Formats: sequence, C-alpha cells, structure tokens
Amino acid sequence: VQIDRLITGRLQSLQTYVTQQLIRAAEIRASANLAATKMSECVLGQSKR
Amino acid sequence: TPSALGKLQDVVNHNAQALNTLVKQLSSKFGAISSVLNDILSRLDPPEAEVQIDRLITGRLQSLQTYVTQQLIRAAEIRASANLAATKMSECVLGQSKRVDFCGKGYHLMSFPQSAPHGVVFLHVTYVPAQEKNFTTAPAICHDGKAHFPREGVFVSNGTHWFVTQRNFYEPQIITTDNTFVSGNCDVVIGIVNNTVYD
Amino acid sequence: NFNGLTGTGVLTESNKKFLPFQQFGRDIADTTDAVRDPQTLEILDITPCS
Amino acid sequence: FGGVSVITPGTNTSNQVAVLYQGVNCTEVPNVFQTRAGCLIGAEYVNNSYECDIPIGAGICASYQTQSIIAYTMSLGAENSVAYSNNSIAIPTNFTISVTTEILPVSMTKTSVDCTMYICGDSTECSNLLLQYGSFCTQLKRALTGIAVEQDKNTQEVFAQVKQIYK
Amino acid sequence: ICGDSTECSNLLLQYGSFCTQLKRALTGIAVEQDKNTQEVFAQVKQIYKTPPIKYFGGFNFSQILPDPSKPSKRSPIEDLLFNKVKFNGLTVLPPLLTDEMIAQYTSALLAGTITSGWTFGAGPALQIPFPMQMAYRFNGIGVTQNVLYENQKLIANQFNSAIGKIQDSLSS
Amino acid sequence: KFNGLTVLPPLLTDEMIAQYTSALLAGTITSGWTFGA
Ligand SMILES: *[C@@H]1O[C@H](CO)[C@@H](O[C@@H]2O[C@H](CO)[C@@H](O[C@@H]3O[C@H](CO)[C@@H](O)[C@H](O)[C@@H]3O)[C@H](O)[C@H]2NC(C)=O)[C@H](O)[C@H]1NC(C)=O
Ligand SMILES: *[C@@H]1O[C@H](CO)[C@@H](O[C@@H]2O[C@H](CO)[C@@H](O)[C@H](O)[C@H]2NC(C)=O)[C@H](O)[C@H]1NC(C)=O
Ligand SMILES: *[C@@H]1O[C@H](CO)[C@@H](O[C@@H]2O[C@H](CO)[C@@H](O)[C@H](O)[C@H]2NC(C)=O)[C@H](O)[C@H]1NC(C)=O
Ligand SMILES: *[C@@H]1O[C@H](CO)[C@@H](O[C@@H]2O[C@H](CO)[C@@H](O)[C@H](O)[C@H]2NC(C)=O)[C@H](O)[C@H]1NC(C)=O
Ligand SMILES: *[C@@H]1O[C@H](CO)[C@@H](O[C@@H]2O[C@H](CO)[C@@H](O)[C@H](O)[C@H]2NC(C)=O)[C@H](O)[C@H]1NC(C)=O
Ligand SMILES: *[C@@H]1O[C@H](CO)[C@@H](O[C@@H]2O[C@H](CO)[C@@H](O)[C@H](O)[C@H]2NC(C)=O)[C@H](O)[C@H]1NC(C)=O
Ligand SMILES: *[C@@H]1O[C@H](CO)[C@@H](O)[C@H](O)[C@H]1NC(C)=O
Ligand SMILES: *[C@@H]1O[C@H](CO)[C@@H](O)[C@H](O)[C@H]1NC(C)=O
Repeated sequence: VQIDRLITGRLQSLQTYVTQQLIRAAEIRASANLAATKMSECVLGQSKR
Repeated sequence: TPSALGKLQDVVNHNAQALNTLVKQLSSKFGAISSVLNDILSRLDPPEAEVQIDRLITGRLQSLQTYVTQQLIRAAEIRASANLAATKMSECVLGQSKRVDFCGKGYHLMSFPQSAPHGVVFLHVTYVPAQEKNFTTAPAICHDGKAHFPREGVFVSNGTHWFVTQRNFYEPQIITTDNTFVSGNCDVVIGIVNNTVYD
Repeated sequence: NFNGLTGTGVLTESNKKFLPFQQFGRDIADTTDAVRDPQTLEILDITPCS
Repeated sequence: FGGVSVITPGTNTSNQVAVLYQGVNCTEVPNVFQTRAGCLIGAEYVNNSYECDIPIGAGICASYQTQSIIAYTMSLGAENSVAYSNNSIAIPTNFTISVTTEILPVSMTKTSVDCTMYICGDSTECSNLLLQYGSFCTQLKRALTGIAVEQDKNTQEVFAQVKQIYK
Repeated sequence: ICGDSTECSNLLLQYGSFCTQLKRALTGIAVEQDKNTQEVFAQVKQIYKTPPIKYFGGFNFSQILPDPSKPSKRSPIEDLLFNKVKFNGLTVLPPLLTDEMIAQYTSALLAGTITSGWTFGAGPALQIPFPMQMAYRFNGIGVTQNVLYENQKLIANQFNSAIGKIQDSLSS
Repeated sequence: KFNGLTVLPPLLTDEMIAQYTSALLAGTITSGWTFGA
C-alpha cells in the first residue's frame, strides 16, 4: 500500500509535467508559426501589412 | 506519395488511440483487488467494500479527466488549424493574396478548395518564372542633360542597345518618353548611362 | 450466461464463421463481441443495448 | 541509461536495421560509430553528405543506399553563388504554372462520454457513490459538448463563406 | 516511478500503462521542435553564398554577414545573442539541426536577399544590384525610385548607423 | 457507441461540404474574386 501511494503520487506529478509541457509546446508552436510567417513575408518579400 | 494525407490520418489515429486508451483503463484495477465491478460486489463485505469501490472510481474518473484535458488540447490545435484554413480560404480562394509563401510557393494566382475527410485541401496555382538571362542595368539614363527613370520596369542592355522591360518578364521596348519620367539632373545619380530617349 | 461468460446485450444471428474449436469472439478493443451457442452451433453477435 | 531506437529503411526495402543507443558511449554497450547523439551500431559513417532521410540527431541522418545503411552529416542544399555585380540584372524570359497542394485539418470526431455508464456500468451501489465526489460528471459533459459544438463552427467558418450556392 | 527497486516495476503494471502514454506524448513534442525549426530556417532549397566583394552600393552588412575569422561562422550580432542567452530518469535530446546549420540557413537567407531581392522566395534567384532592389522597395512603400538614387549616400549612412546601434540596444 | 463513449454525427454532412466546395469553385471560375466582396 505504501508503494502504491508513492507510485500514484509520482505518476500524477509526471502527468502534470506532461500537461504543462503540452501547453508550453502549443505556445512555442504558435510562436514558431508566427516566426515562419514572418520569415516568408518580411524577409523573403516586402509586406504591406 | 504516402505522406501526402498524413496530417488528417494523424488526427484520426490520435482520436482512435485516445478512445482505445480510455477504454483500456477500464480493465485496470488501480491497485485494487480486481477491475471487474461485479466480482468486487460479490467477493467482499458490502459495508466494508465501499473504500475499495472508492479506489476504482478515482482511477476511472481521473482517467476521464486526463482524456478531457488531452481532448481540449487537441481541440485547441484543430481550431488553430481551422482558423488558418478559413483565412486561407478567404485570402487565397476568395481573392489573390500578395503574401509570400502563404498561398503556395511562388507568385500566387488563384486557389481551388477540395473537400476532404475532417479537413480541406487547397490547390494553389502559382506563377514561377524560369529560363532567366542576365543583362546590364543602370539606375537612370541621361539624354537631354536630365536623368530619366523608368515608370514601370527596368533598364536592360542588348549588348549594344538599351531597352526598358517589366521586372517579371523579358519584353524589350524602345525607351521612349512614355516609359520613363524625368527627375533632376545627371550629376547626382551613381551608375547613370548615356542613351537616347525616343520622342 | 454462455458457459460462464456473463454479459448484457442484444443477441443477433451473425454471419461470422468461427473455427470448430473457438467459442468466444472479441474485437480490437479486447471485448466480447460474439459468442457461440453451447447447444446449437450458431454464432450470436453481442452489441451494447442502448 | 538511455533509450534504444531502431533505424529501419522499411520492411518493403530490406530487413537490415541499425540500433541507436541514445546519449550513451560506445564503450559501455555490450560497425560502431560514436555519434554526438549516441552510439550507432549497424551503420557505417561516410563523409559524402546528402539530404537527410532518417533523422538521428546532432546533424546526423541515416539512409539506405549503395545494400547497407550509412550515416552522414546532412547537407542543407546545393551551393548556389549568385553572380552579383554592380550592374547585372536577371530577367526571366519564360515561366511555368505550378499547382501545389496544401492539406489542413478542419475538425475531428465529436465524442461524448457517459459518466455513470463508463465509471460504473449499470451498478446501483456505484452510481450512488459518485455523488460523494461532487459534480465532476457535469464538468466533463460541459467540456465535451463545448468541443463538439466547436467542431461544427470550424467547418462552418471554413466552407460556409458563400451566401449563394453558385452553379 | 520505480528507480532501481524491482518490486515496484511489476507493481507498476497493476496501476496502469501511463508510462507508455506519457512517453508517446513527449516524443511528439520532441519531433515538433525539429519541425518548428525547419518551418522557419529551411525555407530555402539552395545555400546562397555571399560574393567575395562586399560592396553593395554603400550599404555595410558586416554586422549581420558571417565572420570567417570567428568560430562557428557566426555574425557579431549572432555572437552577442549567443553570449547573452543525465539526471534521475530524465534525458535531454539533442536538436536535429545544430547551431552551425541554423547559422548556415540564416546566412543563405541573408546572402540571397542582398543579391537577389525577393526573387529567390518565389523561384530562381534573379541577380539584381542592391540599389536597384532598394528602389523597388521604395516604389512599394509609395515613394518614387528617384528619391533613393538622389539620396543613396544619406540612406546608406542611415542604414549603417542603425545597424551599428542594434548591438548597443540589445546589450544595454 | 460501445462502452458509454458515443460519437456524435457532424452537423454538415459530406455532401453539404461538397456542395460548398462546388459553389466556391463555380464562383471562382465564373466570377473571379467578386463574389467574395
Ligand atoms: C517557354 O517554355 C515552354 C515550356 O517548355 C515552351 O514550350 C515548348 O516549346 C517547344 C518548342 O516549340 C516544344 O517542343 C516541341 O514539342 C513537340 C511535341 O509537343 C515536338 O513535336 C516538337 O518537335 C518540339 O520538340 C515543347 O513541347 C513546348 N512545351 C510545352 C510544355 O508545351 C516555350 O517554347 C517557351 N518559350 C520561350 C519563348 O522560350
Ligand atoms: C540588339 O537587338 C536587335 C533586335 O532589335 C538584334 O538584332 C539586330 O538588329 C539590328 C537593328 O538595330 C540589325 O542591324 C542587326 O542585323 C540585328 N542582328 C541580327 C543578328 O539580325 C541585335 O542583335 C541586338 N544586339 C546584339 C549585340 O545582340
Ligand atoms: C555621358 O555624357 C556626358 C556628357 O555628354 C559625358 O561627360 C563628359 O565627359 C568628358 C570626359 O570625361 C568631359 O570632357 C566632358 O566635359 C563631359 N561633359 C559634360 C557635359 O560634363 C560622359 O563622359 C558620358 N559618359 C559615358 C559613359 O559615355
Ligand atoms: C443438442 O441437442 C439438440 C436437441 O436434439 C440438437 O438439436 C438438433 O439438431 C439436429 C441436427 O441439426 C436437428 O435435426 C434437430 O431438429 C435438432 N433438435 C432440436 C430440438 O433443435 C443439437 O444439435 C445438439 N447439439 C450438438 C452440438 O450436437
Ligand atoms: C563595384 O563598384 C565598387 C566600388 O566602385 C568596386 O569596388 C572597388 O574595387 C576596386 C578594385 O578592386 C578597388 O580599388 C576599390 O577600392 C573598390 N571600392 C570600394 C568602395 O570597395 C567593385 O570592384 C565593383 N565591382 C565590379 C564587379 O565592377
Ligand atoms: C563596415 O563596418 C565595419 C564594422 O562596423 C567597419 O570596420 C571598422 O573599420 C574601422 C576603420 O578601419 C575600425 O576602426 C573598426 O574597428 C572596424 N570595426 C570592426 C568591428 O572591426 C568597416 O570599415 C565598414 N566599411 C566597410 C567597407 O567594410
Ligand atoms: C550571366 O550568368 C552566367 C552564369 O549564370 C555567367 O557566366 C555570366 O558571366 C553572367 N553574365 C553575362 C553577361 O552573361
Ligand atoms: C566516451 O566517448 C568519448 C568519445 O569517443 C571517448 O573519448 C571517451 O573515452 C568515452 N569514455 C569512456 C569511459 O569510454
């Protein structure tokens, strides 16, 4: 029972870490898409926006 | 190409795998005596097995919560993709976007949407120049003691003559007063050349 | 309760062809989908009721 | 400690495989090349660079070319020194019309989960025990229904832009 | 979850296979980072090289072009940007594209935009003098081409002075 | 629908998305970009 209590506590921590990493990865992916749009429109051309 | 329609197959496979992982945790006991609820309801003391049933509920309720959170994340991703697709439909199909690499590689002409399972496919018709030749250019031309600049085009060299042509297609034209506009003198422009301007 | 396999669902006459030694049928998700009748030899599909 | 990854050029091509021990030294594993990303067994290193085929890490990629798997530093592309000058202009004399496809996911399957049936499965004792944990069933239902109605708006915002059905 | 105790490993199975679901999520995040870098820097299919003569009509790109005397072939601005910016079960995977390859992609994007303008993004790299392509950008923003040619020395000095202040702005 | 998990059908069928695509195509081949404005 003590091992199950330790496994459950450490497993939920890894799940929270994975969820936070997913959220931060979505943020970084949005930023990278913005940078890729900015690379093609501002560097590879001239933007009227 | 097998990797052509992978992004939609990836989404449907992620959904199927999430459903299978959710239905697989049903067979997990989460440290209890077993996972079959009927057996636990028929192998222990009814007033005592309440704390044992509490362990199965938390194991299945928290799995449903993780499933809902992952579905929210995937829904955010799919909504970003759908907003991008709507912007592409409004800008590339309903018009001619001047944005580079947004409606395909090259100068975008027009686009045609295509229906796809849980997605959309855009056929980007673009303009790609080819067969280029290099010539000698000059910023301005001094004929009547005044510098002439092209209105819409670029001065090119015939080797022994000078022409004015559009910057995206080689179409030589005689450098007349209609193709060029005069502005200022000739001692203030670097690289100016001498050539007659047809009147 | 088919020879010990206890469940709940609708029983319909299936068109499947089990092997002579097989008794149960399961899908990809590892769940009972079809069960051979003990007395006769027919195969009955098992689907969630409603 | 580290993960073991298998590099295969596909079973349709050949059955040869190369194992990659990520992040470890080649001397502590039980033909071999100490790649900056780990020890690579079953793929010889070559100096002839090509385009990346099978990513490995640290600028090294694997490929199948000749009946053996080879590892190489990926080349970013062919070198093109544009003939720049003070007065050299390049004007294209021809053109080509090209069509490029772009696939974008718009929606996904609208799923819905029955709380009592999934957690309990027609158990009367279990169904009354769910109330002690609050209304967590309502939150999941409202969250899943919000996703379902969101997929219908995704398809609506992408395709339903025309006011009239043109023939 | 278990470390070295074997009694935990077989006991982890009775709780679930979460270690498998989590490791597949981290691999997706890991391969997403390699795709993010390729979508930004790998937009060109050819590695354009800067000409041996660094004259571009008065414009000075020494602060942004690669320095052959410095290691890693970085530019001074990239040098400043780089200078300013195995555990208990967790590992750090190396990126697919190294810093020298991202720097080479950046050099290709920079050498192409100074020798070909915007033509290398739409197709083949059409060579064009830098004062010529600068007049096209002036014609795009809404001023005639003669404004640049009659003030090329002033615009070149304003460009060189502004690039020189970028290092001070990012350092201070 | 097997174990409490149900899959709801989309509001717009595949034939309606096809009709929307056909309308967009017929508009862009016969009217250019004018039908969007
Ligand atoms: C611009 O590029 C296009 C595409 O390459 C050129 O069209 C090509 O013109 C050549 C010469 O007329 C064609 O070759 C001929 O093909 C026929 C068979 O169709 C053959 O019987 C002849 O003996 C000859 O080989 C070629 O097919 C054609 N390409 C296409 C796709 O139609 C065009 O000439 C170029 N224009 C300039 C000004 O360079
Ligand atoms: C300059 O362009 C002309 C076409 O406009 C090329 O053709 C010559 O045209 C001149 C008339 O100005 C004739 O006298 C020549 O006989 C033409 N050449 C030939 C080979 O027919 C001319 O070749 C171009 N100049 C160069 C140096 O190529
Ligand atoms: C373009 O024409 C101008 C004027 O016709 C040339 O300028 C002359 O250059 C010679 C030699 O340097 C001087 O002796 C004259 O006094 C200049 N004229 C004037 C009005 O200043 C110029 O050299 C010509 N350029 C080319 C390339 O032919
Ligand atoms: C179990 O007993 C029943 C009852 O006899 C068998 O069913 C008979 O099967 C024969 C052969 O197909 C038919 O001619 C009879 O009409 C059936 N009788 C009834 C009442 O259905 C059944 O075959 C037996 N099971 C096995 C495996 O032999
Ligand atoms: C383009 O023009 C520049 C500037 O006139 C030329 O650079 C000069 O080259 C000569 C010969 O090597 C040197 O003596 C000068 O010091 C250079 N000037 C500067 C400001 O660097 C360049 O050679 C020209 N390019 C071509 C192809 O003609
Ligand atoms: C272009 O810019 C570079 C750097 O700003 C200039 O190099 C400087 O030259 C002066 C005078 O020779 C030196 O005192 C500085 O130390 C140099 N800077 C560096 C960072 O080394 C260069 O002179 C400019 N012009 C050209 C044509 O390159
Ligand atoms: C044009 O480009 C070719 C190679 O692309 C080069 O050899 C030549 O010197 C350039 N200039 C002229 C005038 O042909
Ligand atoms: C680890 O790998 C490096 C690189 O080949 C090598 O120099 C070093 O000796 C290795 N360490 C051990 C303990 O084998």
